Amino acid sequence: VINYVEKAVNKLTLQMPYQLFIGGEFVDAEGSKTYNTINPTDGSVICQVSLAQVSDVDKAVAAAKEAFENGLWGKINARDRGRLLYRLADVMEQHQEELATIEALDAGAVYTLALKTHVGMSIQTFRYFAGWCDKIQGATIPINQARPNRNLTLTKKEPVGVCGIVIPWNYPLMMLSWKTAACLAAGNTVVIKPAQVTPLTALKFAELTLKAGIPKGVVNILPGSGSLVGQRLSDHPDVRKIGFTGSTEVGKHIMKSCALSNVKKVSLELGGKSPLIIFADCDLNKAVQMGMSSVFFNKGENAIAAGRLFVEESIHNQFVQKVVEEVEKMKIGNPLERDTNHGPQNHEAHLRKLVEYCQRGVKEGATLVCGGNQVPRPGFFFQPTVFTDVEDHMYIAKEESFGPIMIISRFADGDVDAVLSRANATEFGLASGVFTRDINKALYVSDKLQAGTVFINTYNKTDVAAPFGGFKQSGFGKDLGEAALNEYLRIKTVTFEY
Amino acid sequence: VINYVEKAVNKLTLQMPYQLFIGGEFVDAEGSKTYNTINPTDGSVICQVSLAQVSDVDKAVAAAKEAFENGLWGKINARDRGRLLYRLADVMEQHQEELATIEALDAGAVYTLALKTHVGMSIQTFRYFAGWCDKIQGATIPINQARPNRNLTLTKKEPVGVCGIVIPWNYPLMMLSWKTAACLAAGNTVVIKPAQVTPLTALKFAELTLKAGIPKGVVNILPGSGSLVGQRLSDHPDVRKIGFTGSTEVGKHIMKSCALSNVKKVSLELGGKSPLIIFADCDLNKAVQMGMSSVFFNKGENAIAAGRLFVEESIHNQFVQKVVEEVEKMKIGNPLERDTNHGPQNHEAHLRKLVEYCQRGVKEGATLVCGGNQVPRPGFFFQPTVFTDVEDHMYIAKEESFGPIMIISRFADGDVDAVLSRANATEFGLASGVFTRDINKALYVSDKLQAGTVFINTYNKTDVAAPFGGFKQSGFGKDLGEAALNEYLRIKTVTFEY
Amino acid sequence: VINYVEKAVNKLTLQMPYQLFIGGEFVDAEGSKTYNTINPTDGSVICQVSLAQVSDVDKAVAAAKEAFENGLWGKINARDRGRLLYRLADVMEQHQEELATIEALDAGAVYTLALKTHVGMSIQTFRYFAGWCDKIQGATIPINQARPNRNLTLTKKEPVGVCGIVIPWNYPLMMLSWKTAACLAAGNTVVIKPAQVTPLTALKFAELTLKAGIPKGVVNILPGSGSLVGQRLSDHPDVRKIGFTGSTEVGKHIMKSCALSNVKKVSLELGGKSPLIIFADCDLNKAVQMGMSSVFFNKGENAIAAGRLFVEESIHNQFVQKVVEEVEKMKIGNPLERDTNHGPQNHEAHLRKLVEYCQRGVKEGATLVCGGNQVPRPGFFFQPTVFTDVEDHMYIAKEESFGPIMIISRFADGDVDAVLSRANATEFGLASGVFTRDINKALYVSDKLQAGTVFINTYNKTDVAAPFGGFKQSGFGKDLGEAALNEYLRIKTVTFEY
Amino acid sequence: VINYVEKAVNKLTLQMPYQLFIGGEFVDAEGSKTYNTINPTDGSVICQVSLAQVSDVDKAVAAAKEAFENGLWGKINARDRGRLLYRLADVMEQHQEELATIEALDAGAVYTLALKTHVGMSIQTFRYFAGWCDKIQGATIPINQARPNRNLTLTKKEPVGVCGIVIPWNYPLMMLSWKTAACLAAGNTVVIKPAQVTPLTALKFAELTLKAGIPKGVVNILPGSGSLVGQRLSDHPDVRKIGFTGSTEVGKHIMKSCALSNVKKVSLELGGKSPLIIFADCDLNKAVQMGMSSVFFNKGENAIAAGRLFVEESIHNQFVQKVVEEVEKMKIGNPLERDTNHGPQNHEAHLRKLVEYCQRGVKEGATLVCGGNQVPRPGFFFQPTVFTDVEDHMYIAKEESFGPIMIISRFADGDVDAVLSRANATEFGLASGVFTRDINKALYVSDKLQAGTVFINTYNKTDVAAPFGGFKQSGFGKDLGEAALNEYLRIKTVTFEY
Ligand SMILES: NC(=O)c1ccc[n+]([C@@H]2O[C@H](COP(=O)([O-])OP(=O)(O)OC[C@H]3O[C@@H](n4cnc5c(N)ncnc54)[C@H](OP(=O)(O)O)[C@@H]3O)[C@@H](O)[C@H]2O)c1
Repeated sequence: VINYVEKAVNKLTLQMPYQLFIGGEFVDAEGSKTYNTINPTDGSVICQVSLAQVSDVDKAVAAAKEAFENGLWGKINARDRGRLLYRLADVMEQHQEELATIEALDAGAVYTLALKTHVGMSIQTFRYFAGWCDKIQGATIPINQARPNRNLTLTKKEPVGVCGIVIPWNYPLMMLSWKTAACLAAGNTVVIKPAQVTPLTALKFAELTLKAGIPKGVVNILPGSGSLVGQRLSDHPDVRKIGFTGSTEVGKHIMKSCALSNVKKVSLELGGKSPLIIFADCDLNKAVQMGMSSVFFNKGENAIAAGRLFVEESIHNQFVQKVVEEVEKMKIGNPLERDTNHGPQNHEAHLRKLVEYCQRGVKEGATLVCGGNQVPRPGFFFQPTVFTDVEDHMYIAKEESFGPIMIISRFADGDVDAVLSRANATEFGLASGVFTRDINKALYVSDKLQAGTVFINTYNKTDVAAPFGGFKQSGFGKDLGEAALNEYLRIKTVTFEY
Repeated sequence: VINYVEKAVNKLTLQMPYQLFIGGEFVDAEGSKTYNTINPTDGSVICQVSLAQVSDVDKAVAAAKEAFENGLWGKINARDRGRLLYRLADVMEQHQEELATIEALDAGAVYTLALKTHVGMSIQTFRYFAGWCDKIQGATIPINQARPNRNLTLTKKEPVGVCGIVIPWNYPLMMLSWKTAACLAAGNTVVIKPAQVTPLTALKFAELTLKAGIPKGVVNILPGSGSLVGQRLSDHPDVRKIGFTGSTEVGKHIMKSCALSNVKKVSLELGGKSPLIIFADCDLNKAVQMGMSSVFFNKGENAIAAGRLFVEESIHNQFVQKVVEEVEKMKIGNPLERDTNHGPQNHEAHLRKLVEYCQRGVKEGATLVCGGNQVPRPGFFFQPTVFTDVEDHMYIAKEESFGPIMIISRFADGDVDAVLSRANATEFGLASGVFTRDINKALYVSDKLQAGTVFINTYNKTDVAAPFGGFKQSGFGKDLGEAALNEYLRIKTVTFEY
Repeated sequence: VINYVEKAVNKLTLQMPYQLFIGGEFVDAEGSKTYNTINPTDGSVICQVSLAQVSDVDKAVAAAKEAFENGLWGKINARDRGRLLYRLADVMEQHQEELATIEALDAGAVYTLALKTHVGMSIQTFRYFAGWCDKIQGATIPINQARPNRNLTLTKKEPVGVCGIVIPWNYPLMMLSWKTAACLAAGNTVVIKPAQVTPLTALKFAELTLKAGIPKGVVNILPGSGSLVGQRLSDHPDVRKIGFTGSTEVGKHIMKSCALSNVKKVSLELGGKSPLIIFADCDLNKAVQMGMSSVFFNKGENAIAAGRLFVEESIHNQFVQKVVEEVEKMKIGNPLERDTNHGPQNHEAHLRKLVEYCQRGVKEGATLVCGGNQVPRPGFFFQPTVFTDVEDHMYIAKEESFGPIMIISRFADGDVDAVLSRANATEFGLASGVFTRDINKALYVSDKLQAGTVFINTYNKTDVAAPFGGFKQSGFGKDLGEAALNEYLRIKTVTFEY
Repeated sequence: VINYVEKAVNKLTLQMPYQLFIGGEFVDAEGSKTYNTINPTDGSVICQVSLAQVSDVDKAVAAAKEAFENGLWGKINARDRGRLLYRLADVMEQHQEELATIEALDAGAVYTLALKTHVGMSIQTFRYFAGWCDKIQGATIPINQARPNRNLTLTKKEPVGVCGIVIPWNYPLMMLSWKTAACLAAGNTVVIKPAQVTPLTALKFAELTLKAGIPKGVVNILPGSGSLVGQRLSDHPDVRKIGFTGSTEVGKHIMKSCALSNVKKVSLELGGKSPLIIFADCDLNKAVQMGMSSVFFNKGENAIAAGRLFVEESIHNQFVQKVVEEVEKMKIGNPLERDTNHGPQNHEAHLRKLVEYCQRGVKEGATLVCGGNQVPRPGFFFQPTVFTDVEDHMYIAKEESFGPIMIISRFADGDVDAVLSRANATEFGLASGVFTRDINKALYVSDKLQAGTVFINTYNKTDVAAPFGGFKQSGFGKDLGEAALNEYLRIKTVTFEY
């Protein structure tokens, strides 16, 4: 029997585990230490959650090690590993409303969006990678023959072993799911560190692995701090790969920590300052809808959010007027209410950061067209914000806000290479977008953009089959698609002479 | 007009460039600094070689950056890039006797072996990767459709950009070629740091890039120290990928440096303590021939060399007797002499390490059956060495010798899992081998060995098409094969709505 | 409501549709023509089944064409097509005992075997191919650029369209499932002709597609004759691909019919005379167990059954002794008796062929060691049979029996190429096998065997992920594995200039 | 020494073999039978060429069989096979002017075009496929494990063996090269039947295989008739695959013949009636140039030639005007004259068909704007032709001309699905094209077009890396690209238990 925090909300009863998940059981942290998780809608404490200590990390890694080396997970057919992950996705679907509601409470996710994206895409992710298990294939290779003898050379794709996954707070279940589904499908075992501020869906997911019959120790979850828990995962001699999503500065530190311990493999999904280039020959009303979406989706807490919009001179003013018209129609409120389409920011410190970010924008000479402030109501709501007259040297032209802040610059009519240059003048390179009806411009622009994803006449169109990853200081390695598996597999070459 | 060090040897007139190669020209280092490269056959100075400074690294990177962004290399068809690399291989083949002679002088590589392997495989490498250029392909992906609209998702494989390659001294031209061929085939430009002690074939290769018509700046080569030149490559803000082959300790430092600068991509080919398991049911005389080769090939200066031989109890004594018989037949001598089987070690400091290594093996109680000493003659020759009665706790059971030292332990008749455990009890995992006529043993052992390559009834059978790389602290990423290309490519996802 | 033949049997009340399945409806054939399906355990009529006429084929093709061109199946996401095929597999699993009982009744499949193989593998097949739907990918190709312009070349994998599937009677549901799963996973629609003698699991399967929510017209099933129904499918101007499994002679006719109509695509899975080579260095008792299985599995009604065993001279006589001992232990009987090892042959005409086949083997000089005749009892049971002293020129050395008839020839101790020659001297090429503990023999023999599958130290080890298909007159194209999809997809090259 | 027909022409001395090429030597046919090859520029006899008989086919097939089974080609490394094919391409390049001149004489190919395309692309083809030799790889597959035991499943890609290649006369050397390069790269040997009317570049190519060191019997070439030589190839019991390019009706007969003999594999590249849809929003002047090329390239003797142009109402008249202006500037003349851009048709019988085709076009009511007639001069020249007012029911809207006849229909402004229906209302499906600046329209049209290739804002843009093949009655299988290899390879599955 598991201890839950119980809550009647959104026409259901939430049953939320709040403890560490180690070796298939929910347990207190060392010293029974706890911390509070905070509801961003009203600022209240949802509940106390166990605070993992170093010895808890070591227990989790040891359970993952044992599950990998001696447990059933390392012994079953790849097909049967697939079946378990497809069952896990089924169980998640059976609990979809509950997961989405927990995500609304914990992260401020608008419930209707959480159901479709945070949760819906997580379910798709497990089903997708479950199908990869018995389709992961090595090669046979026509090497030169040591005559008069013969040679056969094959490769075997094997699991990397014990993995550590460290994730951010913006889509807690979804980021967990993207990386965990690939990690498990490849036959690995894992210790997961959710962001300290958003532990709840991770711990509920942990319970769901029990319902799905995932063997004990295959999945371990440690709410706790990056500087303590995340650090120990990166340092651990028995961890063989870290999958990381978060800030560029933390990613640098993780990669360093991987190097200094045992050269564990690492993948990094880092920040973004993604440019969206909107040409005069686009469909304007549709550009407004998708442009707003590119920024405001999930209250801007989205690594691929367009952090910079370049709008062609002749449509700029009309674009801005229409955006302001639409912004005014947005319903800001409780993420659980059906009319809400803009929820609170994830946590208080992040709201403060956004208020300061916009002050700096104003101070440096950008035009604040609307928003810029906290919404005067309980919780941590921030106004959808539009800046114009943004110049390339400005702080807000360079820094990732990670909030609902549209940052608009003009470019001259007929210019193409000039705007590309400005769009590429960043050490980030996660995503980018272009709106145009012109086939030649679209294809040329997608070639020239220095970003791991280019959207054409859409934005935020991620898919579980489409690889997602950055260039330059946005990191390396892919989440999603077949390519994600390569971060969680090793290749063994076997060469016979006969 | 290029300055050469001319030398009449091996019935040839060598013409050896000795300067830095930057932007298609041979130039002195800053302040005309130089150092001596030493011939290991007699300890003499071959010539002075330019000693690259930080400002020279910056010039080479600048030249690589310009060549990639604006030069011809970034504009030609993939097919035509391939043509140029196939031409480069042809030029290398036209110069193969000269290259192999230079390698004999610089590295002590036995000339007949240098023709076939050091140079022969280098030529194969460029030809192989030249064939990949117009066969590197992305994907089109059946993503969910944003109804009532449609979506197309494709990926493009793009070059990573400016790369740094840092290599060791054991097969100077060949290690350069493995990495450089894959790097260029993927459309990158490069700055190469050969091992300071072995710059000569790299500088002659540089001249061959001119003869093949490789555009200026595509290939830059900087003889010099890792702590200065290599370090600056790892730190440089314009370098986007480092490809590294060398020790585990330098590998850690390189990876950390990649992290702290701009999270440039890194791949690591590190040390090895590769086990070879020889069962009583093997072909014994064959096991002797290949067992000796597994250790003594290229005077043991071979990252995948078997660093432990485990020999089944019932054949152990006969195996050792037969090895000693064959060892006595090996002809030690000048690498340029046709009857030479065993050349000198690469440089003096390494010879010193090997002497100390074997002193320690004797101190700790292993049976020295033969060799262990510097051969009494000029240069840095080391006697082929056999140790028996090696126990798992011993230093020589754990430490990589990187020399011609066969390190033998017994295992009990029938003890498969037990010998496997001992073979895997290392933080290395580069290679491994098994000799047995029994199909079931061979397949089971190859599954269980924790190494990037498993040889079965053979050893040292590498091939330009078969990926080569380690697990655990032997690093990550592959050289050779299609898999090598993945280190030198990035994936851009392009998603349309229409 | 659907009309059923109801039968209380095996603790179940079977509900068996008996009509044609066209456009989601069970309907009588033209003129309400019917035929009898016969129970092989007692020779009784199970029920009457609709007998499809030409106009019925045309209706089925029209329904498939409409389903493909305008129906939901052609509009849903690949992922959602995947979900439907998974759900179909789930429905089949929910009905597995019923399906296995129907197969026991209709084909004489031993119930315990039918559960695990006939039905169990069918379920695995749909689950496997369901996972491929959203992982079918095209390419982006680095073509030469039409300078000063640019080119993008991609491929799209598309369905072929309306398919016809014609299958035999040996594993009715399983052969249906192999082909249909790959067909549907690739996005096609289909008309299936089950063998006339075995229509019942196909018709129950049809009903399961309704329960699973497969759109109307996606699957159509027409019990009836090859010469009428199968012929019209091969001739039809709107059918674009035929997938065929059956005899070599009908395969020739089918391929010819494809040519003469509209050059529709064709894949052919035809006869076998598969050689099993058993060396003296094998595990003998295991060779007896697997050698028996290689012949007797599914009462020999198995296209890959070993049609000749070559047994090395020195073990031949002991091998035969052990086989005879084991053959005597086989329990022949009603497929529903849980201890039955050997069920009846599929239908009466096949039993008669087997009696004649054995009369001919004795006539031409082979030694009948055991079996060779009908078992005296109701139904169509044939004795597990062993022939020795079989020589290469003999009819039974050349002709496929498709029955439980072990056909043994000696080969000389220590010859390998000579036995390989004899094993390869056939125009069939579907499967083959080798038993040996010697790795060198096993690898060499597997290279040299001219057959689409080579088993090593096993037999009949098919897998839904492992491609299955013949060489020479055993046909071409694969069922199962990723390779199977290629028969059901077309490649569209799309080339832009911009 | 080889007998040549010598000819001084185009500032060269041509040396043309004229005999059968069998087992590495030029030999007379049975009975020394010969026939004349005709120069289409003036109708004169170029020379006499050996006329292969049935016994000659049997000799060629026996030579191919021996070369495959026992010769060097079956033994060498895939890498060394690649080297020979690369060397073959170099020899072709060394002879490119001579080959282009021979093709000018034999096929009427304009010399400048012959050099760039007929010959230039043939060289690219051999170099491209040479690169595939050591990159053709099978798989290792994670099948279910027969516990308590283990399984390993791998695939081996093997050659199909002896192949027959039968080709048309439109690009004699190029069609030879497309198929032969893929065939040889996959390790097969071959018997080639050039079109009887165009044997000369094939025979010269045969000589070049000798210069390149291709082992005897690997390439065999038999000038002769399809009804005799081609038929025997399709019938032969030792031929295992036919690669065919030609008419749909001969394709059907070839496939039938493959079926009736030994179910040899077959690929078919058949006719085309390829639609080109030109929207009003395209670049009109570029549409005229590329529209011109789509029809008139290689005097229309081009399987993928646009056989219908659909031009949007509002630009139709202006398009026709501009086309007529450009047609008038075409210089008709001797293919060896540098100012010629429209050469003669390939042979007299084809000229006759083109005359009859346009007579019928006029009879049935289409508007003949220009041409339609044999040019008054010696040889077989045909006036570039433009028809307008072409209606869907008309013979010339349905039947492939394979000549320089532009066939134009209107479609209403803003119609998309309507013109697609009309473009798709054909049993052909080889190529197609769309000109538009609208990205949404271009992508939608490319989805909907029922053809193996879709060109967007270009035409005739083939590439050796881009697969080329038809749908429906245009055949199946690809030439060019990775995909082409699959027609010349078989997959062997090898499954171990251990
Ligand atoms: N590229 C993508 O796929 C993607 C997706 C989502 C977010 N992001 C990026 O993430 C950033 C926003 O999240 P954030 O600012 O909260 O990121 P962050 O500070 O880098 O935190 C990410 C995770 O790393 C942990 N961490 C901190 N120090 C660590 C250490 N020394 N060792 C191991 N782990 C450590 C954090 O723990 P704590 O809980 O203690 O903070 C957290 O769980 C943005 O820049 C955004 O673009 C990127």
